[PDB]
Formats: sequence, C-alpha cells, structure tokens
Amino acid sequence: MDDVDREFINCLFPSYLLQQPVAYDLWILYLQHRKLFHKLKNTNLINKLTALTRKEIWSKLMNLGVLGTISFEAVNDDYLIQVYKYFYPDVNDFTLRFNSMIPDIYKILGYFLPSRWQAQPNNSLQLSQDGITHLQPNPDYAVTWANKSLPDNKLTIFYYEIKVLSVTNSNIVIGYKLVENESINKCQKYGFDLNVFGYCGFDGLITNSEYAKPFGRDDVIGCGINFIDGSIFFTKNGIHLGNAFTDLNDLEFVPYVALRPGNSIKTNFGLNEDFVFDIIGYQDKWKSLAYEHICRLKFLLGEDNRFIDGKLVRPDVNNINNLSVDDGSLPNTLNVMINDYLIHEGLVDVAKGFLKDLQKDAVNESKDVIRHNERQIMKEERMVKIRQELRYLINKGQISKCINYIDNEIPDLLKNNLELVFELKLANYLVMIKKSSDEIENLILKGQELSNEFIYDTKIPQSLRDRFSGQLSNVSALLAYSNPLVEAPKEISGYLSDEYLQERLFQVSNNTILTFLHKDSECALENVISNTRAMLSTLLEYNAFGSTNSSDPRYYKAINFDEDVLNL
Amino acid sequence: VGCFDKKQLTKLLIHTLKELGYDSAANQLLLNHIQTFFKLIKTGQFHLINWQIVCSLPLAHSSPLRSEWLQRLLIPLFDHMLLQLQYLQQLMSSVNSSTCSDAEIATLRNYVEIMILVNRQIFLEFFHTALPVLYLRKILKNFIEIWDSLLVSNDQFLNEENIFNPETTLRELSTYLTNPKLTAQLNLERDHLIDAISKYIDPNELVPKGRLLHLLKQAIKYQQSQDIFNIIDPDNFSHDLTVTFQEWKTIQDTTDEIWFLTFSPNGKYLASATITVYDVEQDFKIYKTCVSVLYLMFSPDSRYLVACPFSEDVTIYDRVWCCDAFHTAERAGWMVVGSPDREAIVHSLTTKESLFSLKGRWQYVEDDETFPRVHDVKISYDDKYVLLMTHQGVIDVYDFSGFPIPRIARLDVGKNMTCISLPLNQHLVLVSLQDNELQMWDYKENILIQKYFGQKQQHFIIRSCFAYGNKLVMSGSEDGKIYIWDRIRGNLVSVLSGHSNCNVVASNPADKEMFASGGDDGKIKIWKISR
Amino acid sequence: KQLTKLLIHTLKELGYDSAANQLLLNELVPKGRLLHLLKQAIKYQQSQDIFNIIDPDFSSPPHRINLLQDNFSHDLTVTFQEWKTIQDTTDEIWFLTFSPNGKYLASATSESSRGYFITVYDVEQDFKIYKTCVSLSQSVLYLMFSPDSRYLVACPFSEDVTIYDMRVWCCDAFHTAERAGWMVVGSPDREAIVHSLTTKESLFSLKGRTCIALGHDENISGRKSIDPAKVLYKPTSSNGNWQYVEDDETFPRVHDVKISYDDKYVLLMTHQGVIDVYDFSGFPSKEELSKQTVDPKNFLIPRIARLDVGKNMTCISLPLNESQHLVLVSLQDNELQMWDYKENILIQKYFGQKQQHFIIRSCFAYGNKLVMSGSEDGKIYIWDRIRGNLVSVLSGHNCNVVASNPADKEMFASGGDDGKIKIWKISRN
Amino acid sequence: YGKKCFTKEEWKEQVAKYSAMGELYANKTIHYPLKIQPNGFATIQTTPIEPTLPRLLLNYFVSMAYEDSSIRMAKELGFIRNNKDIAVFNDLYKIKERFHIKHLIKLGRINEAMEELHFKLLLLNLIEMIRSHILNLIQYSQNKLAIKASSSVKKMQELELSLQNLYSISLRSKIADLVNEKLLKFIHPRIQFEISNNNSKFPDLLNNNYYSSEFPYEPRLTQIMKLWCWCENQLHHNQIGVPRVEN
Repeated sequence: MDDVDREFINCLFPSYLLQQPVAYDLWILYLQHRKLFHKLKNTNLINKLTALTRKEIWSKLMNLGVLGTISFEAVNDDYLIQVYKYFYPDVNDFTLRFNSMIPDIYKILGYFLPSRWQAQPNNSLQLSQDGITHLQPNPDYAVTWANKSLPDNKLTIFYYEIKVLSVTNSNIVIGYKLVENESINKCQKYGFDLNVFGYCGFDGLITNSEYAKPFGRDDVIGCGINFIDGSIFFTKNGIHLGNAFTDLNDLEFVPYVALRPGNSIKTNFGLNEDFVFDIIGYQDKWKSLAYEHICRLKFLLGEDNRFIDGKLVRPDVNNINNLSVDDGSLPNTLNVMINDYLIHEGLVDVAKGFLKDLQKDAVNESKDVIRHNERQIMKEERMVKIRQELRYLINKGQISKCINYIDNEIPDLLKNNLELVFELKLANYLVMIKKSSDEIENLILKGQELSNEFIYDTKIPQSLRDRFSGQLSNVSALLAYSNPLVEAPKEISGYLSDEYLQERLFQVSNNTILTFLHKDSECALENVISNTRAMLSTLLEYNAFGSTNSSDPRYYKAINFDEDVLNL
Repeated sequence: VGCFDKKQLTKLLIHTLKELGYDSAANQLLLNHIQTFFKLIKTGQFHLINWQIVCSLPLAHSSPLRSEWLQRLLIPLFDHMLLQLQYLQQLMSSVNSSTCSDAEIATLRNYVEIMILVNRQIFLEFFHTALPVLYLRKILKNFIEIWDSLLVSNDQFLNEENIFNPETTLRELSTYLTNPKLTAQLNLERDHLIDAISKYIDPNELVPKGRLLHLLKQAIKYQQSQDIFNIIDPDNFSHDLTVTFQEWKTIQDTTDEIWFLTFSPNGKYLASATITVYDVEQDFKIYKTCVSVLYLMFSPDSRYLVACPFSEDVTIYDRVWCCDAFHTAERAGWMVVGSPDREAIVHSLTTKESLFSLKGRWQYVEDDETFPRVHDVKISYDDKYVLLMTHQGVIDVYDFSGFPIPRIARLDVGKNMTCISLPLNQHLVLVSLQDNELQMWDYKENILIQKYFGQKQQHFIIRSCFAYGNKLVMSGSEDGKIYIWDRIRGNLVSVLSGHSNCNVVASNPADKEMFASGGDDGKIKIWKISR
Repeated sequence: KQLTKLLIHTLKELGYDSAANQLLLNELVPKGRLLHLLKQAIKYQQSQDIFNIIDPDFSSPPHRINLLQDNFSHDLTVTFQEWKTIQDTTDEIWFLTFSPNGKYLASATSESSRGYFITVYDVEQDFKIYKTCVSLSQSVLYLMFSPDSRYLVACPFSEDVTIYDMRVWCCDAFHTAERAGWMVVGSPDREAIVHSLTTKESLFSLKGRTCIALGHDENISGRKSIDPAKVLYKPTSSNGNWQYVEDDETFPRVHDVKISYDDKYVLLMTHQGVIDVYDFSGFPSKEELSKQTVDPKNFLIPRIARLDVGKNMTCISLPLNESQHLVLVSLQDNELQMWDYKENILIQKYFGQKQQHFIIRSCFAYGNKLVMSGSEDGKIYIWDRIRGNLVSVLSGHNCNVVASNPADKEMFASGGDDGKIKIWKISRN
Repeated sequence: YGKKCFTKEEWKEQVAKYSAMGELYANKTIHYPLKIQPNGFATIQTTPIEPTLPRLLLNYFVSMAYEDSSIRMAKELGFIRNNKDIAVFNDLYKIKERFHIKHLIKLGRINEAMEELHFKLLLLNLIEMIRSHILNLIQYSQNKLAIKASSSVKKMQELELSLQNLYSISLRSKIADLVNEKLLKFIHPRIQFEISNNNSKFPDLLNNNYYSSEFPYEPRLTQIMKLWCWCENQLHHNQIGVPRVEN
C-alpha cells in the first residue's frame, strides 16, 4: 500500500471495520476506482450537459410516464434536467456527470452496508437531506429503517449510535428488525412488532419481554450485533450495558427507529464521526478469546488416501489430521517442510546450517528426519548450483548472459518456449532503458527491432500476438519522460521497480526450469499458507457449526489471517 | 429582406457559390482572420503561427482573453514551438494567484487545446530517428501537463468522457513511437485538422460547410411532414393532396375464427391458421390445404412452410410454440425452436439432427439463474442477434458469432408481453403489450424509444406489425377496429373498422402498398391504399 | 444541378444583376422561391423544438432569427406569474367558476361566517366583492353560470336548488338558442332531469326512458335481444339506424353532467367507472313544445356510446371555442385520460399528479394548448395537450380546484384547503 | 459428504481467488500464466508466491535458539554487514545463552542450568535426585519446598508424585520449551526500547488479553501449523470436503 491509498481508505471506511476479515473486499472495492478518486481529489468533492447518463435519466423518467409519445431523438438536455429536478430535488449536481467531508459517493463504490435513514413514502417525517444530520417526525396529517440490510455470513461486528436531542424519559424505540420487506400497522400503533429487537425509552424495558434506566434529553445510544456467538447488545453514553438477546445466528437484520412526534434525533454510522463506546476495545477481546481457544515413514505426508477419480468418500472417523505438539509430529513435519522450501530455491548454505543445528540439538524418531533431510539435500545438488548461478546473473543485471547460460545448460528449452523468451527479452530491454541516463538513438532501434520480432511474425498464435503488444506499449510509454522512476505514474514507473525485474524474472525462470524437467514446482509450504487462508474464507462463506450444534460461538469469524498472524 | 438578415444571406450565398466550384460569380458578388489561419494551415508554414494569430480567433462559446494575459503572451521549426511553450510557461506562474471567474480559464483551455492539435499534426508529420523523441518529450509533455492542469481547475468536466483525455492522448502519441505501422494506417492528411479547428470556432462567423443543402433537406422534410405516403427520401411542391384506405377483397371461407396469418417472404402465398395456403398473385384462388396449429413460418427461400402445433411436435410442408429461420446464405436452412418449458434448441428441416440447446449453456461473468421459458423468438436479418420473449415481461438478446454462449442485453418492460414483430427489410423492435400500449424498443443499446397509445388490449392476445416500408405501424384491437399509427411522429393516422375482436394483421414483404387483416368473426380482408 | 438555375434567378431577383450575368456563363420557377423554402425550413425547425407553445395567432423580429445555425429556445417559451392572493375569511374553498362573458368570479366557501354562503367577485373593479350570497347552511357543493352570463345556479348537499340573479350534485345548461334557458340536472339518487330555470315545474325525467346502446349501425352487428319500434327521437338521419334494442339495467349514480356546444351530446359520469353519452338531437324544440301537444314520458332517447375506462372517475371537462369531439377525464390512481367520446377512442394519458382519497378537478387553458390539474400536494401540474408531457409544476398551497378564464385567454385561478384564492397570469406569448 | 464437495480444479480455482497485492498492484495487466507445454501442457503463475515467508523463517530460527541458521538467514535477508553487528545481534536476543540453558535442561543436568517455573525446575531436580538411586534430603525438601508448599492444592498433588511419562524425555523437553518462552517474554521489552529510541537497525521479531500476553513468544510457524491442522479438521466436522496437500 502506498502513502495515499492508506489515508484515502481510512478517510472513507469506518475504523473498526477495516480490522475484520471483511477488509479484503473493501480494499477491492476501493481499488476498482483508484485513478478516478486520484484525479477528483482536487476539488468539487467537499460538502449540466449530460453525456451518457442521458439514456439512464430518460429511462428513469419514462418509467414514471411524465413523458408521452415523445421520441428519444430530438430531446433537449436542459428540458430533461428541468423535469428531473421536479421529482428528484436532492440530486447534488454530481450524479448527472456521474473527519471525511465527502458527500454521498458510496453509490458509485457499491458500499454494501447501511449509511443513512431512508424516507418513507408518506410525509409524516422529515430528514435533513442526508438521512443522518437531523431526523424529526413533523406535525401529523413515526417509524422508519435503514436503507440496506446488513448480511450475516460476511462480517463479525456491527455498531451504530444515535443521539437524542429533543423531548416530548424520552419516547424513542430503536434497535434491529428482521427483514422480509421492501407488520407496520402495529409498529405505528405501538412502539414495536413481534419481530423488532429494540430498546425502549419509556422505562428501558427491552421489547418482546428491568433491563436499564431510561434515557432523556441528550443521550447517546448504540446498538451492536455480534455474529461470533449470535448476540445483540446495547450501550448508553459509552458504558456497555448487558447483552440483550442471544442465539440469533443465521438471520438478516436492518436498523429500525420508531419516534414520537415530539422528539428529534441525529444518527451516526461511523462514516464521518468516531464513536464513544470504543468498539475496538470490545472487538480485540473476542479476537483474543478466539486465539486462546484455537492455539492453546511417519513425518512425511503423501497424497490423501481418500481420492478415487474425483470421488471423496469420507471414512467415518473423528478427525482427519491428527498432528499434535505433545506427540512431536508437528515439529518433524515443519522441519522437513522448511528444509524442502529452503533447498527449493537457493539458500543451500542456510539449509546446511539448519541440518547442522538440528543435528546438534537432538540428544539420545528425531533422527530419521535428519537422515531423510540429508539425503534430500545431497541428492538434488545439480539443480542448486544452476539456481545459484541464475540468481547471481539476474541480480547482476546481465540478462543477455542469462539467456546464454539458459541455452547453454538446458539444450532444447528456448527453441519451443517463446512465452518465456519474451518475458526475458522485455526485461533486457527494461534494463537497458533504466541504465541509459546519447543512447536514446539506440533505444528506439532496439525497441523497434524487438517489436518487429515479436509482433509481425504471425507464426505465433493470435491471442499471444495481441498480448505481446500491450506490454510493449506500456514499456514504450516510459521514454516520454526523463527520470521515469519519479515523474512517471504509479504503474509505468512500477515496470522499472526492483520488485518486477529481480523478483519476477527469477520466479518465472526457476519454475520454468523445474517444470520442464518433469518435477513439481510447489514448495508445499506456501501451499499450506494459501490453503489455510482459503479454508478460513470457505468456512466464513457457509455459516458453520462451532463445536457441537449451531448455537455455540463460531470462532473462525475472528481470525483475520494477514494483518494479525502473517505480519510480525 | 423577408425577416432574415441581409448580411447573413449574402455571406451564405457567397460561401455556397464558392463551394459549388464556381469562382467568378462569388468573387464578383463581394461588392479575414479565420481565412488567413486556414490558409497558413492548408499550404503549411506552421513556423509562422505565433500566439496572436491563434488568440485572434472568435471562439464559439466565450469572450476573448483579458487584456493582461495576452500582453505577457505576446512578449515579442523546433525552436519556434519551444519559444511558444516558454512564453506560455510564465502565464501559469502569473495565474497562480487564482483570480479567475471560471471563464478566463474556460477560454485558455480552448486555446491550449487548439495549439496542442497543431503540435500533434506536426508530430505525426514526422513519420511521412531520435528526432521524434526529442520533439515529443519536451514540446508535447509540457503542453499536455499544462492542459491537464487547466482542465482540472474547472467545475465543468464530465466524469465519464472528459477527464482522461490528456492521459489517453499522450499514451497514444507515445505508443505510436516504437510502432510506426499505426502511423501509416492513420489517414492523417492536412484537412481533418482544419475540421477539428473549425469545430472549435464560432458557427455564426464561419459558415458551416454545406449549409444551404442542409436547409433544403430540412425544407423537404417539412414538405414531407404534410403527407406521409411518398417515395422521396433525402422546386415547386411535393404535397397538398389526399389519400385513403380501401378494402377490396374478402374471404368468407368458413365460420370459425382465425388465429394467425402470414405472407410469403416473396409476396406469392398467404398462409392461414383457422391450415390453408392461398395463391395471392392469381386473384386469391385457394392453392392448397395442409393436413391445433398456432404459429406459421416460411423458409427464406419461400419454399417450405413450417407449422407450430399445440401438442404435436412440428410439421413441415413443401411442446413447441414458436419458430424462426435464419437469413444468411452461409447458415441458411437453419432455424430456431421455442418452448414454454425453458428450452431452445437450434434445429433444421431434416426432422432430426439437433444442435446447440441453450437450456443450460469486453468482460465475462458467471452463469445466472434458470427457467427462461421462451414464448416468441426473432432473428436479426444479419443473423447476428437472437431475440427471446419471457413470461415475466423481459426480453433476452443473444449474440451468435459463428457455429461453423453469452447474452448481450436483457430488456425489461414490466407488464405482460405479446408479439415482437422485428422491423421489415439502426436496430429496432416493436413489442406489443397489455395495458393498452405499444413500445418501440432498441435491443442494441437497451433503451425505450417511444410509446404508442389507443388500442384496447386486456386479458387476450392481439397482433401488431409494420407496414408501408417502415413508415406505418398497425395493430389489432379488442373492439373490432384496426389501428394505424405514424411511426416517426407517433400520432393516430387512421382507425378502420372491418370486423364485427380482430386478431392478426400482415403485409407483403414484396409489395409496398397493400396488407391483410383477419379476425375472430370468421373473415379475412385485404386492404390497399388509394393514392 | 437544378440548383444553379434557381440560384441565378434569385440572384437576378434580389438586385445583383452583374453577379447573375457572370454566373450565367423545370417550368420557369416563380418569384421569391428561396424566400419561401427558407421560411418552410424555419417552420420545421420550430416544430421540431420542445419548448415552443404556439400562441393562437411570421413578422417577429426580436433578434430571434438566424439562418446560420439551428435556432431553438432554452427556457419555456411561456411564463406563469402569480399576481394576487384573496386570503380573506380563509375557512375552506371547494369550487370556482367564471362567467362566459368573463365579468365575474364565483367561489364556494364552507360555513365560515354567514352560513355556508358563497361569494361573487367583480373582475374589472380590482376584484372587489360584487355580491355575497345568502344560503341555507348546508355547505353548497356545485356552481354554474347561465349562458346568458347572468343567472347563477347552486346545487347544495341537502336536496335543494338555488338560482340567483344579477340531493342533486350535477348541473349543466344548454348553449344553443333553439332551446333557451334549459338545464340538465343529475343526482346520486339515479336521476337525470331536464329543467327550466325560470318556471321550474319539470320538462322530462330519465331512468326508464333510454334505449340501450342503440343496438348497431345498419344492423351489421346483429345482436337481437329485444327490438322496439322507431318511436325513438331521431331526425332524418343519414348515418344509420340507432333505435335498435330497448335493453335496460339499473340506472347508474351520476356524479357529473356535461353538454356539448351543439346541444347534440350529453355526457353522464357513473360511479362504477363508466361514462355514457346520449344525444338529444331530436328533443322537441321550445317553440314546438310550447303549443303542440308533443309529450315525453311515452318516448325514449338513444345512447350513442359507452366509454369504459376502469377506475372510478372524479370529473369531466370539455374544451372551449385534433378532432372536436374530445373530453378530458380525471380519475384516481394518479392519471388523467383524454377520450374521443363520439368514437370510443383513447387519445392520450397524462401522469404526474398525486390523486388518491379526494375529489380533485382539472381543466383546459391557454385557449386549448395546456391542460392543468391539482394534486395532493400544494402543487399545480400543467401539461402540453397535443403530446402530453409536463411543462410546469407550480406551487399554490392540498390544492383541489383550478379554473381558467373563458374570455381572457391569459388568466386562471386556483384554490386549496388553506382558503387562498390565487390568480395567475400567463405571459411571454 | 454432500455439502460442498470439491474437486482439484474447483478447489484450485477457489484458492486462486485471492489476488495477493505483492506491492505491484495498480498494474492489472501483469498477472497472467505462461502455459509452458513441452518437457504436455502445464501452467505457471507469475504472481508472487508468498511475499512474507523469509521473515517467518528468521523468527523460527531465532525463537528456537538455532544459532548458525539464524546468522545465515539474517545474512541472506539484508540485516548483516560486518563482524560487529553479528555480535550485537547475537547479544540482542542472547541466542547462545538461551540455547545452552535449553540444551542443559533437556539433557537432565538441572543444577548447572539453574546456576544462571522455578518450582517445576526444582521438581525436576528432585526427580534427578531420586533417580540417583535421607537426612540431607529431608532438610533440602523441608527448606526449599515448605517455603513454597503452602500455595495451592495443585502444587501438593504435583509434589506427591504416568509411570513411563515421569521418567521420559518429553517431561524434560516441555519445561525446557516453557522456560525458553519465559526468557523470550522477559527479554522482549528491551528490544522494543532499543529499536525505539537508541535508533537501531534490526526489527522487533516478536509482535490481560491472551493474544498480546502469550501469543507472540512462540515459533510463529508452529502457531500457523496448529491453526492449519485445526481448520483442516474443522472442515471435516461439517461434512465439507476439500483436497489435502500432496508431496
């Protein structure tokens, strides 16, 4: 992450929510619209000559029918805007063109969580143009809920707080409501239906029932749902009250408020202003609880013995993977696996040091591992020297000698592996471009020669020919600058980074060399890490049983793998 | 003169006489800035284009520059353009004070854009070694950066197609560099530049190219807008008459009602679904009887009839509810079947040998939900699009690239639907509905063009179609009247009454002027146009 | 290249003879041809516009003609300006009506100060009160102005009728002179009556004197159920026979009555949602009934058509002086329909107003160009007539009555719950 | 076994839907395979495999008191320059002393290690004394244990003392590992202070909540393997089937 994307995403999304396993899709959402926000950060985003929203506005007006027997062709744009102003008065002159003083742009990002109160079809209420700033049930001729309904199998904790600032013990009924909607008559008559989990304000008694004292003139009340064990709780003035409900997993909810015509409120969902309850201090407690519950011949593992041509019959047993620290199998498997990873790619000196050190540590099962490990480190000795030489050549920036070496050792590889020689020649060209700082009369000739080699030969397939052109245009766009590592944009300058060249040519070339000789190219360690990260997501996707029955805590919803486990 | 302006009339006449090719008349009837700039461009001596020969143009939208910036911009061929860029650079340091009424910048942006266009032409003229890079880098990256700054400092740019223009321009210019073939395949003569520059100028000072022809075509359109039965398609007049609708032949063949009618794609046979086929070029003598059926089709060769029965599978003459054949000679002989069972399998006239059955078959997405349950199908004449009805009031359009599967669009209408009636040989479609309306959709861009009103249609099934080329649109009704709308404008041209509901209407795709109507009174009538 | 001859002819015509002669190096085209084709093209360009509302009346010089680029307007070519506000004694307003000569305004208040009295304002003398009426306290409901522009008719809620000089909820008057001083009354008790508003004895009842549907046209439709004779009212018709069947059904509750401008067609609303039209084209004349012993109640009247629309109607209106057999109908479920009653055809639909739970009026205006209505907000909705698209939404309050001026072409009054009586003037065209 | 049963291709597709950043994002036209056929039709990924393993390797080496491997892996990562920073790094985590103490305790010579919890160490010393084959034993036990006997009922039960587990090597290795964790916990604050204000170059290789109080002071790869086996077994309890890892 750069030094601007972090700031922008922090300004956009709520703080407590970026620390959940649901920060990944939020980062994807932001990443889909990076350049546009980068440009727009100049002005006109702090609290008309349509071009392509023309057809969408036209369709959305003809849906109502205020346009009759009038052709799509020959329509005055200003007429459409004028008529649109009559039925969408709050249009903030930005949709036509199509802490955080940013107006409602989350419609573009597709932010899938509630953000504002939505207005009922009647006029028995009025909200101050945002759904947040000021809600008041205007004089009669009052219930409402949030716009979107939060899902259940995609997050862990949700929390929003309202501030009451007008009185008729106040008379507001707030909380959550189960959603089967766009049951309301009784909601408008009383303060709650049979499916409204709410905290009243007349006396404080929870709905559907001595819970807590009533709130009054200026009070801040927050409504939090916890999906780890299925609970709903309420807080007032930053002091956590008791948990109000229990056993509510696998449902769907929406924020809900019923208000008497004498009281007014100001809501907050955490987008702009921070809370007072310190929800982070509540979330880390459950994270620590989950970590406490989870983490408190023979060694070599082969293929799984349950696979028959895509059929997985499951022997009826307690559990499949019985590896325990007390037995000692886990360190054995970890040691053999770590040595395999080390000798897979260079670092043979470190592997020899490891063999020496766990030869020294043992005192008179823990020697079969040493013997097998020594055999493994001494058998594959020819590939390790080639790998080390390749690493030296790539790190020295001598890619032409690298091609000479690859062709020299393995005879029959380059002649029929064009998709690798392209990735090597392009890197050689990039090295030349980076070094050149009057060779500019030769860069052009080199680029034209290799373009004519890799584009206009037509013996290559069509998709490959089309792909070899995008990379060439991208690398060509570098020449227009004079110090491309600083002046150029993020991506094009990304081509010149140490990462790309040095940590990608080797990654491609090593795996190519291994897979050409009919050997597996998986280290079985990053395989383990990726499998764990995918298993956590596939458990989160399907609401799962915690220990015995689906009424206990579900602890896999608190294991945020990357930021909490993979970074020291 | 009349009510126009005499000077405007004279200027238009002079430019028209020049444009026709004549010289002496225009050059004698006389008894500039844009002109001299255009001459400079046309002959080509760009090294003479100083700032004030550009700033003197009468910009289309706003007023000229304030008489303070032009002073710094008029302090006095690589060196010439470098000098111009150097002169421009100081104006930015002067305007850093940010004192502008959102319009001075709105003019400086236009001027910078014109200058960048001229420089782009200069650059592209180098391909018809190490000179293009030295030119591009400085003498264009600096202009592009300045233009981007000016564009950004406005509350006017459309987020969609106005905000990435400098970036895409510079990217294209830089990628042309190590790929010269695209420069050759570019069509970069010295007149498209003049076209764009003229697009930047005031249109009431530079007479637009070919205006009198435009106004004459408009006047012909006005005249055509009086009578809608004509052949003219863009001196004294072409209107002021009257026309009429006359029925002349009736068929009281039986007493049962009529469900469906169809005319041969060559105008030589009339099908009926009471199955009977009538000769039509021989004074309507019954040709044959073929042996319930509720849909008819003819082969594009106009040889083989295809029925579409109720419970039996299919029948062909020398569940399934609709069938439409292709048109392309490459894939001719192939046709598409429908079914109210969520199934659509391409097929042919070999009574066997099925093909792609789509009951489960710049970006792509994963498979969606199921149960299409097609009702009526249509095939685009270029055979490149397949249109399917549903029962939940939506239409699907599928793309067929080549057999010897995605969906381009899903058109939503709401209310229940009926016949589709693809236009007769842009993209159009005429969906009939309940709720007493007709809609003229557009399946290529997924937008509703217009609506037609006035035909009773509730809890039954009625038919509509095109007629008189693609100029008239007619429909049946619950009351036994035929309704006939103008298509371009959308007003009720005629309401005939010849049945006592009327179900089906059809036309020759061979004769411009006649059609046929059948109803539930047990009758078939033929109508024609009198003058 | 026929263009060359026309160009030479017009160049010689306008005054540059030398240019035409130098240019010289299918029936002798007439004088001033281009000066006509350009006018035609300008008219077409004006037609293709959307903002233009054609004033009912070439010589416009206001710097608004330029044959170098297509010319069109940006704002609406007409403007609406509020002018007054008669907000004295604001209890409630329900009904407004002008006079055919446009010299009075009539407003129906509700029980405010002097009973349920109504008000009549002068128009020339700065809208000063011309007459406050004395009414039986029953919150009068309907008003009408006699075609002589003198008599005022008021129909209240509690089974009476009042006539003023200068249960029945449906009043209308005849416009032709051949039957002068006659009116038609419609009641929710399933009653329709012909009445004279100076003697007030009776003239002719209904509910049992109507042959249903007139059967068919020249018996083509057949439909034989029961056939009475030709004792039905009809002149020497040359269109077909319209006294076929004497079928019947329960008389429908009538909630509005209208009479065409040739006394030839009377439209009656129902409650179920249908309109039915009758034709007193053979009703005895005043002179032929004053002396001759011709008597109704042993006769019957045909029924030209029965317009079925669905939902329950609220009001019907007729134009002032493309076909001329038009009617504008209001109805709930947020719509406004236009029909051709003499043909049973639906012409146009208008959307946008909020119409539910109440009784809201509508009317024509600007001669015939605009159609305005109220809504359940305080807003006033004004549509273009020919094409049916919104042209304006003003604010005037809920507002439940509007009325145009049948004599000034440029003014119309509004009325809503809060008692305000706003006058609006239409200008710039 | 009918909930979400997977196949090799399907599970591979499910895994691949992560799109790791790798510090080379915003360049979305780089991540594509190779399709290297000869040797036949294979596939190789260009996205970085796992861009954070070389720090977990160093953490494992240091936290297991592995000296030579620690030095070499620090060399092959970019932290070492000369023969003085070697010494300061070896004294920053005091790897040699921890390794010597752990090796001694594992060997069974408790007293020598003790000459540098405490009750468990004394219990092992007493076990050694009993395994050697009394008034001196009485005095020893009395003083050094009655000073600590009256603390709970668990301690008395432990002091009272399966048969082949008390004399095994596991009981001599578990307490060695636990004391190693205790020394890591004790040493950790000083590294934080030194790298914070004394402006060091080396990073902090260790990070009433259990997480923040006992989670880091252990080989991180061992915790990851614990979590891996836990998740693989938790998938089986809900009848969901996924392929295992081959080798």
